[PDB]
Amino acid sequence: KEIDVSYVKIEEVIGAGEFGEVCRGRLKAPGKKESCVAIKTLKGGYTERQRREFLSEASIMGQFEHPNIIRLEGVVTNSMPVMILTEFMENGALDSFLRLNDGQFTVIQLVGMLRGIASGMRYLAEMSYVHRDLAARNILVNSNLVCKVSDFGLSRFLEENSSDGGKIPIRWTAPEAIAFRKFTSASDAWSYGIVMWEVMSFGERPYWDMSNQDVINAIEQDYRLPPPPDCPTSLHQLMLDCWQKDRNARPRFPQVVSALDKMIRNPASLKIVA
Ligand SMILES: CS(=O)(=O)c1cccc(Nc2nccc(Nc3c(Cl)ccc4c3OCO4)n2)c1
Ligand SMILES: [Mg+2]
Ligand SMILES: [Mg+2]
Ligand SMILES: [Mg+2]
Repeated sequence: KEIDVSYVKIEEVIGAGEFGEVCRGRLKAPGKKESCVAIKTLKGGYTERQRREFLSEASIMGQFEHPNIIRLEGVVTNSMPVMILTEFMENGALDSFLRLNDGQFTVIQLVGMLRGIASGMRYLAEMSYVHRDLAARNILVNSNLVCKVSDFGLSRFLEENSSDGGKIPIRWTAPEAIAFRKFTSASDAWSYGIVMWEVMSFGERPYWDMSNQDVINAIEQDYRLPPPPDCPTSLHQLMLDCWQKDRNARPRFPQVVSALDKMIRNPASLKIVA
């Protein structure tokens, strides 16, 4: 959806993205009430391939409609700067949000966040969309603490292309996906387990100061991240289920959502901690 630039008012720069700024603004179109939007801008000094790469995130987002997937409002392409407009998520990225609020949300709140993420992924998997970069930094959070999946793009990672998407995010990535570049919804399930750990650790870095190769070797040698402080054992076990070496043994997203919904219904089960 092409958005007339006169409909857009940019209010403040709130972030930086790969190709330029991220801003908060307002969108007002004839016949509709004004709404708050995030705006990614792409200014001069870019190649056409880069412009197409930029806008591809819009194309992809525009293919989806789900309350736990960032909603596209439109694009500005017939003037400068080139812009992508989405719904505005007041609390930004989940990892930084949790770090800011370390220890200040209950287990049930955190499980609700995880459920929202899992429902977003359930939807993507149903649509045969493999995310490939599922990580707490790519989950955005609104004023009601609703979590939505962001970061959409289909570019092969640097390792998949010519000898001579960015690099594979090793700490989030399933071992078969690192080794063979086989990215499936089941490798996304591995990543989801990492996101669970991030959330229950209030945004600690997965594997602390281990090197990428240290992480690769540890996982091959049966190491798995331990339960975060005060983490319910049932959640840690769901993480371990997500981190099965055999991708076919991992829960699919409908099962993940089901598991989390049961926890929510039976919050006594979450009292058991190591
Ligand atoms: C807490 S805060 O108000 O300071 C704040 C900081 C950064 C981002 C957001 N909030 C935020 N809300 C929605 C989207 C985005 N970033 C984003 C993505 Cl991830 C992908 C595509 C597009 C985006 O903006 C438009 O096109 N960000 C809010
Ligand atoms: Mg990505
Ligand atoms: Mg990415
Ligand atoms: Mg801590």
